[PDB]
Amino acid sequence: MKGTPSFGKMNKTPTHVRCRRCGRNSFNARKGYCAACGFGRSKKIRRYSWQNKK
Amino acid sequence: KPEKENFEMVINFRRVIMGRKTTRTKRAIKYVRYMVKRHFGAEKVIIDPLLAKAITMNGRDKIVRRVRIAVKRIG
Amino acid sequence: MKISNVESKYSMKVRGQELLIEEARNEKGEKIIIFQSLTSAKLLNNEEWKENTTDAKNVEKREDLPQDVRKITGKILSLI
Amino acid sequence: PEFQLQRRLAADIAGVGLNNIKFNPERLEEVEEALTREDIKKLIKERAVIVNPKRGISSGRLKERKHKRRSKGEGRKHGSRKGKSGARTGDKEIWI
Amino acid sequence: RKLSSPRRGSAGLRPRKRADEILPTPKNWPLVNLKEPKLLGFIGYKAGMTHVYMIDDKPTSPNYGKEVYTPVTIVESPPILGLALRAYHIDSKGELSVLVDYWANFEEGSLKYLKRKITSLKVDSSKMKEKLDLIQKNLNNITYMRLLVSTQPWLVPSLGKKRPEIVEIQIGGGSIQDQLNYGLSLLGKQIPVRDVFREGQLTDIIGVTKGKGFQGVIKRYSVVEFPRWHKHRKGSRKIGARGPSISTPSYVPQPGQLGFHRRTEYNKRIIKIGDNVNEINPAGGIVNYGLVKNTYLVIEGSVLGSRKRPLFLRYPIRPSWSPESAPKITYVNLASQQG
RNA sequence: GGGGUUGAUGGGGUGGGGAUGUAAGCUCCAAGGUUGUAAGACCGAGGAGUUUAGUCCGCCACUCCCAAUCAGGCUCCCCC
RNA sequence: GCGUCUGAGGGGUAACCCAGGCUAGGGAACUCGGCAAAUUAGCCCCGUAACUUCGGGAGAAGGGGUGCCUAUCGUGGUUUAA
RNA sequence: GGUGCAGAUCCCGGCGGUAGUAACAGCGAAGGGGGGUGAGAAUCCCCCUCGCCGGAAGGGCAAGGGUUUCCCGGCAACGUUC
RNA sequence: AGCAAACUAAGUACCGUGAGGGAAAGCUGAAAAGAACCCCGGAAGGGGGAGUGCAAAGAGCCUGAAACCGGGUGGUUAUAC
Repeated sequence: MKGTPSFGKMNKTPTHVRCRRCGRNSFNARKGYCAACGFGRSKKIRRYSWQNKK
Repeated sequence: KPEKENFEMVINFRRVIMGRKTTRTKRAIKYVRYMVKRHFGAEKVIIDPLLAKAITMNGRDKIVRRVRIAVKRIG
Repeated sequence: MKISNVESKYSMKVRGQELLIEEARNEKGEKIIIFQSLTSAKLLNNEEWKENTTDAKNVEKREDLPQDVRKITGKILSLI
Repeated sequence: PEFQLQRRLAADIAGVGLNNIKFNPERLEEVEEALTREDIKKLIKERAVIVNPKRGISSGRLKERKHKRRSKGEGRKHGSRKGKSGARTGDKEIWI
Repeated sequence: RKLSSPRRGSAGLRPRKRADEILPTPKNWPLVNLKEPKLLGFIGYKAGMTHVYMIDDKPTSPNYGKEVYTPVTIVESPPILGLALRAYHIDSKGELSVLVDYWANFEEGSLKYLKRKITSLKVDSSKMKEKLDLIQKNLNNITYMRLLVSTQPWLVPSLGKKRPEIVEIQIGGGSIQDQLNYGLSLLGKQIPVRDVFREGQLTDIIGVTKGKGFQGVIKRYSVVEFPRWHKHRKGSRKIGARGPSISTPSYVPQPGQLGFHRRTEYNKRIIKIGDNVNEINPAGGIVNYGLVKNTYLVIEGSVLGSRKRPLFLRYPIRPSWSPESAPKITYVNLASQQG
C-alpha cells in the first residue's frame, strides 16, 4: 500500500552517502556521482545559471 | 471505651456477589474492612495474608459464600 | 460469639514461612481453630506491634499436632 | 530502594533465571551493600540470597497411563485415533 | 405504500410520569345508588396471589353451575381508624372548598403512632367544640360528607412500617342530617371491612403500579424492532423518524420512565372475606411477603401494584352486573410457591 | 418509601419451605489377575448399605447474640 | 519472561451500542437475494449414480462402529542377538 | 510620499464559545495481603500468593540507529493519569 | 519594516532519497548597588516582613492598549424579548 506500510522499507542502506569534496550527503552511491557538486564525472564544480532566481 | 474483644463472627458475601463479576475479589476484601469497622469501631484494619487467600483461592471472580473470622482487635 | 479462653497454641514452619495455630472455645463452648501467619505490623498512630510467641509450642514432627487440628490444617496448608 | 543490580549479578553467577533469585527479608541491609561480583558470591554462600531450583512435570500420571496402554491395550483403540492409518504406521516401513 | 397500522400506545395517558403519592384518592365517587348511610370504600394491602376452584354464579355464563379454575389476589385488610369528619359546600366564588374539619381523638384514641405522620393537636388546642356547631349551623347547604381514616400498619408485621397513611372516604346514604349522625359514631372507632363490603360484590381498585425505571421504546410503547439486516445493522431498538416538521416536532415515542403510574381498574369481584388465616397461607409463606394474620379479601383476577402496596378499594362506578352472595369455593391452592 | 433501642431495619443462631440427586470415609460384592503349601491378603471400572444423603438458597417465621452509635449542617420561636 | 499491548475507582450494573449463550409452537411466512446464523465434521469397515476427453466424477450419495475397566493374542524393532 | 481599512474562503499574533465536554474500552492478561523509602505512593522497592505467554510475549544475531550501554545523583519540562 | 539573516549558531536550526525548500528571536538601571537577615515551604528571581535605588509591572525586568478572565462600586433582576 502506497503510504504507511511502504515507508517501512526505507530502512536499508541509503541512496546517497557523504561526499569528500563538498561535505554534503549527496554522493549517489550506485552511480559514482555527487548530485550536488558533480564529483565523480566533473572536475569543475557543478553550477548552473538557473540555480537562483533573477 | 470500646472493649478490646476477642469476638469471632461470620461474614456473608451476599451483596458482593450479584454485583460485577470481575471485581468480586477486590470488593470482598473491602467488605471485610467495612464489617470490622462497623462491628468493632476499628479505624484501621489489618487482614492476615492467610485470610485473604481463603476468601478467594478461586482466582478473581469466584469467591466463597461466607467466611468466619476472628478479630484480635488490639488497641 | 466472643472468645473466652485459648486452650493450646502452636508454632509450625511451612516452606520457610511461620504459622501460629490457636485452639479456643466460644461462649457456647464450641471449639474453633484460628490460623494466623503474621507476627509484626504497623499501628494506627504510630508504632510497631509484635506478636508474643513465648507461649507457643514449637512443632517439628508432623504427628505432633492433635488429630482434630491435623485433619483440618490440610486445606489451609495448600494456600500458604 | 532499587537494587536490580544485585538481582542481575546473582542470576548469572548462579546460572538460573532472573526470576529464580529471592532475597532474605531479614537481611536486606546486607544485600543492599553489595557492589561487586565477589560480594554477591559470598551472600549466596551465607544464604542471604536464595537460589530456587528449576522444576519439572510430575510423571506419576504419565507412567501409569503408559503402562495400561502397553499391556491391556487401554486407550489405543479406535475411538482414540485421530490420524490416518499410514501416519501411524507407514506402509513402506511395514514392507522394509 | 402507507398501509394502515394503529398507533403504538394510548395518547390519553401522557405524561407517563411517576406517581406523586403511594396512596391515591378517587376524584369521583359513585352516585347514592339508593342506600342508607355507609362508606363507599376501604383500604387494603396487596399480599400475593393464588388460585381457587369455584362454582360459577353468573346466570348468563357458559359455565353456569360448573367447577371452574380462577386465579385470585390476596389483600390484607385490618380495621382502619376514623379520625375526623369533613364537610364540603359551595363557597363564594362558587367552588367545592372545605367548610370545616371536626377532629375527635382525645376522649379515646390517644395515639403516638399518629404523630409519626402529623405532629397532631396539643391538649391546649382541643377547641373542637365550636367546629361541630358550625357544621350544624351551616347544614342544608352542605353537599358532601367525608370521613378521614387512617391505616394501622403496625398490625401487619410483614409490612415493616409503623407510620400510617391518611385518606378521606365519602359517605353515601340517606339525608345530610342522617349522614352527619352516622359519621359521628365512627369517629375515633375502628371500622372493620365487613362494615363496608360483602362477599360477592364488585369493586374498583386505585393504586400505583410496579415501577421499572428508565426504559426504551420497545418496552414503553411496544414499537416494532427493525427486521433482518437491521437486527445486525447500526441499531435496531429505535424508531426511524421523529416527525416531519418544525411544528413543535410532535408527540412521537421517546424513551423514559416506565411503571409507578397511578391507574384504575374496573369490576373486580370479591369472592371471600375470611378471618381464619390457616385457609389462605401457603406452605412456607407467601414468597417475598410473609404470612397473613389479619382479615383478608380474596379478589378474583389481578391487581395493580407490587407486594405490600397500599390499595384503595371503591364501589363500582360503571358496574357490569349485580351479583348475589355465595360464590361457593371448593378448593384453594395452599401449595408452596417456591419450586 | 421505611427503621433507628420506647427497636425486629440488616446480619448471626434455630426451625419451615425449596434446587440438585443420594457426599466423603468405612463394611460387603465385583469380570478377572498377582501372590501364598493351604488359609488368607492385594489390585479392580463399577454395584449395594450407612443415606430424601451432602452442598446450596438474591424466600418465610422466632430469637436482642451483633450492629442501627459517634458527628455535622440549615432554619425558626408568628399570634398572645 | 511478564501483569507497561502503561489511567483508575463505585455501581441489585438504567436506556442504548460493540462481541457472545439460550429460546416454547411454526420453519424462509424475512428479504433485491436463506445475507447473517444454524446444520455437518476426526479415524476404521462397508458402499457409491448419471455423465465422461476413460484419466476422472469420488471424501459422490448413503449405512455401521468408537469411552472406561480386567485380561490376552499377533506382527515388527533393538540390545556383540538368523 | 511606501499617506487614512470592517470585509479580500485576506496575512501574521494573541484570545474566546463548544467545554472541564469527547477520548484515555474494543486488537482473548489480573490482581490481592503484609512491610519500606519519601514532603508527597493504585503507579517505585522487598516477601508470599494468584494469573498470562510457552513455533512466541522465550533464546541468538543483521541492515538501520548512534551512546540509546554501565555506575552515581535528580524530577522545572518529558511519559496518554501519578 | 530594512537583505531571507540588528540577537548564544543565519542560508544557522529544521523538512526532503535528492536536485532543493527555509524560520523564530532586540530594550533592568547612571551604577549590580541583582534584594543581607528573620518566619513559612520538599523546592522554586517561590509567599510575608525587611533593605537598595530618582523610581521596583525585581531577572516572565522600558512604556504596557484591546480581546479574554477574576474581584469590587452604582443601577437592576425568576409573568415574560
